[PDB]
Amino acid sequence: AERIAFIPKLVGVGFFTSGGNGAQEAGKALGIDVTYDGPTEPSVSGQVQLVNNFVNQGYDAIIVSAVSPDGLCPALKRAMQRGVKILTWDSDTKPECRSYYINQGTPKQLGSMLVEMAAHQVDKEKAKVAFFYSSPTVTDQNQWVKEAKAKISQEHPGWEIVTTQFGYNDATKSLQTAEGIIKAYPDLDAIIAPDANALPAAAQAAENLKRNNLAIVGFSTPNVMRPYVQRGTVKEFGLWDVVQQGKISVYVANALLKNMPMNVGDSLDIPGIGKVTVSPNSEQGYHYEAKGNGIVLLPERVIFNKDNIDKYDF
Repeated sequence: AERIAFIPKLVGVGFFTSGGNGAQEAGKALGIDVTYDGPTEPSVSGQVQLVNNFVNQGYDAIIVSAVSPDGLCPALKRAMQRGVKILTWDSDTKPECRSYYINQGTPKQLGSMLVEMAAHQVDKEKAKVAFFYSSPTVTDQNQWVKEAKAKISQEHPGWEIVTTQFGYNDATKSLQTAEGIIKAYPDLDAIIAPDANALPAAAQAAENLKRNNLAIVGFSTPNVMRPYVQRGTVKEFGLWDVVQQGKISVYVANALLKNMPMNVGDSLDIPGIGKVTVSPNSEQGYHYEAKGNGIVLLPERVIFNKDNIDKYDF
């Protein structure tokens, strides 16, 4: 009867495949056919054509992880203007281009995870720390880093951030930068890397240089990190349950399809997950006041270590 599209930044990558799995199973449980499709490469045009096609075929809702905050807006507004329910997950668009953003966590939440992981490992009052991520321009990562650095200055005043460098979402560049950091700061206490490429790069660099006991924390995926965790190079790192994220998105979309829109403050109880609530867009750095528009945060994120890392496959 009703159809939903779940679009990732690209297919063929665990994180997105699993998000799609959570979405599709949620659809089956709700009696709504969910189509999973994305471009072979992360690009605006690759996602836009898919959005336009789903709208043209008469899909009832589209859930997407935006490659660009503005790039999909024209297509998404057209969709909403035609009656299609639009939601975002993982990466959000400008608030006016969707109804709800199924968000893994606010900048303060994610920034806190980074510092809490580092503090768990660091054993010196005057610890030397290095930040290592994508770029000084990437919006989301910089929001997390701004929050992390603030938390460090406020709660761990003895620490010193000795350097902040970037890997530019490039495996080769990331490894090179990581080794440079490790070679230049032999007494470094920790590397905080809130980037999927930067984290594995830092661990690989430590192993390449035979550097021991360096605290290496950040954000990345289970399958990529497992080898480093098994060797002891990385004790902990964070992210979230992408399967549950996909699942939640379909449940929120279902609420809209069932004419039970939720305004900031309203809640929805999802089986196996619990209750989710709509919170203000302002918490993400971009205020936007409108009915049936807001953010739905995951009840929790995940800290992976040797004990629970095998429970996830992406």
